[PDB]
Amino acid sequence: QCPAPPLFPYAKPINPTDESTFPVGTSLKYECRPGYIKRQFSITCEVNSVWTSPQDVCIRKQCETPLDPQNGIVHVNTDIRFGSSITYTCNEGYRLIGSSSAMCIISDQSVAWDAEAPICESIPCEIPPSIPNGDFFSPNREDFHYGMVVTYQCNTDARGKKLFNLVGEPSIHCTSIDGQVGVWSGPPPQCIELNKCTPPHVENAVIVSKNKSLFSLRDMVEFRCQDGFMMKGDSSVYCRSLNRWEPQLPSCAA
Repeated sequence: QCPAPPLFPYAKPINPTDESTFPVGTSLKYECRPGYIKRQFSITCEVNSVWTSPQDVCIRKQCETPLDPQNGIVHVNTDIRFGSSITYTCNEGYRLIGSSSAMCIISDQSVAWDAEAPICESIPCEIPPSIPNGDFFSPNREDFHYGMVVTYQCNTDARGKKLFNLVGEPSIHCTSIDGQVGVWSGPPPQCIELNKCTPPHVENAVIVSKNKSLFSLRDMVEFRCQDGFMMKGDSSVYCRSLNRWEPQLPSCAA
């Protein structure tokens, strides 16, 4: 009263023969297919004319233990057996080279990852910017990677004495915004002559006096707060030594 056995995706019959009718109590010899741990078993035709195979008879074969790449991680979403997949990511300051994923597939008479694990390499940087009248200090002057810091310094005169004022942040570091290209954290500083002041900025104010690309000692700057802003400090300031202003730069508060 049993029909022909089911067509199992995980198993095949050891000795298939031409037939389509089996009485209850009939046992047939089956085998696990490629990608499953080798096992020979029996399927039985039960009293209700339905075929029953033993529970968890065919176990999917395991692929090699994945490792986390150095400076990266391996992500096991299900397991490390036949048909499953793994993905890889690199850590902050590193970029992936190779395959970001692998699948556990049939390889010859066993199973294997259809891709090799990737490399997570340090994000490189271009040489930091050149600045007129100064330079940066580095043990390696032409090799930069994520995290590295460079400090700039102004050139001295022919007698080794201070000749310029270093204006702005003296240090910058190799970073990345996209996790692929290395960028310097900010702009390099400027090396300004000792009798000069760089153009002053006061938020929510305009200069009403003559603007200059660069000011000289005792040059005056007059500021005006924008509409609806209140002034704190004197509106007229003069260029001092060390890129300073006397009185100090004013402020505009809403």
